[PDB]
Amino acid sequence: SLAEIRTDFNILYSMMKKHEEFRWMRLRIRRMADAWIQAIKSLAEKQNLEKRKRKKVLVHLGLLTKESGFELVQWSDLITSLYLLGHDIRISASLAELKEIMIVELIYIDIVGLAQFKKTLGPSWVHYQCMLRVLDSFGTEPEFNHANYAQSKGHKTPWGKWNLNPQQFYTMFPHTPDNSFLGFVVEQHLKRQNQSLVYGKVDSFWKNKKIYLDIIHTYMEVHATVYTKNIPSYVKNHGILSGRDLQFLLRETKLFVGLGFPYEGPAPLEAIANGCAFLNPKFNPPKSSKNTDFFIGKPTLRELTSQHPYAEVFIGRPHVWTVDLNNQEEVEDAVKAILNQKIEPYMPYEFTCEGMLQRINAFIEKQDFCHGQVMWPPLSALQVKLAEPGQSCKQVCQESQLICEPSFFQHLNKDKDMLKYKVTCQSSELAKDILVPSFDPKNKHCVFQGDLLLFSCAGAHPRHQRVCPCRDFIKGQVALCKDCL
Ligand SMILES: CC(=O)N[C@H]1[C@H](O[C@@H]2[C@@H](OC[C@H]3O[C@@H](O)[C@@H](O)[C@@H](O)[C@@H]3O)O[C@H](CS)[C@@H](O)[C@@H]2O)O[C@H](CO)[C@@H](O)[C@@H]1O
Repeated sequence: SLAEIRTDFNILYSMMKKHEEFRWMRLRIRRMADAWIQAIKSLAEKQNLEKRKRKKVLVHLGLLTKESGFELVQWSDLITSLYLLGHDIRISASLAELKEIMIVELIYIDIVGLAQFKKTLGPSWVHYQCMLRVLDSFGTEPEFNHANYAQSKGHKTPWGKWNLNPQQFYTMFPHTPDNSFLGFVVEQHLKRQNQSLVYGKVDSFWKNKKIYLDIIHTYMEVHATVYTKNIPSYVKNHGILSGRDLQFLLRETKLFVGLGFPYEGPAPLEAIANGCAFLNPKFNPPKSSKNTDFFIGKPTLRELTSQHPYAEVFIGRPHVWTVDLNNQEEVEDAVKAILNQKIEPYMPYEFTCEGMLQRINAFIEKQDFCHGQVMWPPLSALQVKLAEPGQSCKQVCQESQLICEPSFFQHLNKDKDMLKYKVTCQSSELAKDILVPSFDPKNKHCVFQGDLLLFSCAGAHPRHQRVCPCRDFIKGQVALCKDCL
């Protein structure tokens, strides 16, 4: 009944072949087989992976059911990680298989599949909800997760209102510390020219970018991989390329040119992994559900400061140049600096096979939401910081090379507890608000949280200071504190 790491993928191929939609993921795993097997072996050498309980795991892809009416790289890398860790995976892609499978101990599912889960099981779905790990690309902030609080704000979300522990939501990039960062692996299939490659397979992505692209064209060739109105005539199109052929072109390319869309994708990381610089359009104002139709109705008010905020903040220069495209002299300076500077290929640790294996194994072994409030990460990692007015708990932790840990909020929510962190409450009141525990420096006063489901890393107090729980993290592995293994 103990998990045994796997080093042969034959059983995984037979599992994935039962679903036609995984055809190209089976091809991707076969390419990445050696990288996966070397990573699981390396993880078993660096950490004690013995005596782990074998878990029966449901993986329900709601987006693949025909009832949804409706991405897959994350699912495959999650399934592969579970498989290599030795767990018992039951893949579901319809209401029928979901009914049959529903002895289960972990449920990976998307929000669309979650509504199918609630309907298939009826009221006893809440009996299982602490086992849910909800793949939610753009993240869910507590303001939208708390159904009654969402109504009080007027939030119209088809995606929120689920009243889960917000750490049960698993995001595509570490942009929402209220959630868990699941991510994926950037596949690496493997002389550089004065040429750029535009990020964008759709011609409509190129509208209005002529002035922008003309600046780059002054210094480099402009290449593309497009399916042609908005494409300048000087663009050297390559057509659609296999992933392997795309990476050879990336090794030939100095600059990967972002157009502003799509947001938060894997392609910039794959460019950087092959020695490309990424020109990352900066957004003023930042784009969110409040001002961008692409984000309308998302269960979050997160603001994207650029096309790829992860690349902007967690990678940065010299690999990522975040520039407002209207600042033509700044764009000229960036393209020119990238022209002579030699950058070496860079891949963040958390987006490698071993990084994800370590991350997902820690989540499986340490994340427990079935006994009320949480005890992992350990309290030892708690580093308290006070955010300034207009600053969120996410920001005050990030600026100090830490990250907000929502499970620590419970330890900063009363008078006596605040003494340990050098904040003296002459007087205290309680509020049900995502912005508390708030501190009042100009006047003694503390406001504590009256609804524990409203603990929120996101959100900035407009007048007061926020008491913010931060934690360290293993370098290149934002999801794990140093003592979290
Ligand atoms: C795969 C993925 O990223 N899913 C996230 C989802 O992303 C949106 C989703 O929209 C699908 C479908 O949704 C219906 O409600 C209608 O609005 C349809 O018009 C729409 O096509 O998937 C597409 C990619 S196919 C993506 O572009 C959408 O943004 O968003 C939710 C909420 O943030 C997230 O939880 C899912 O993980």
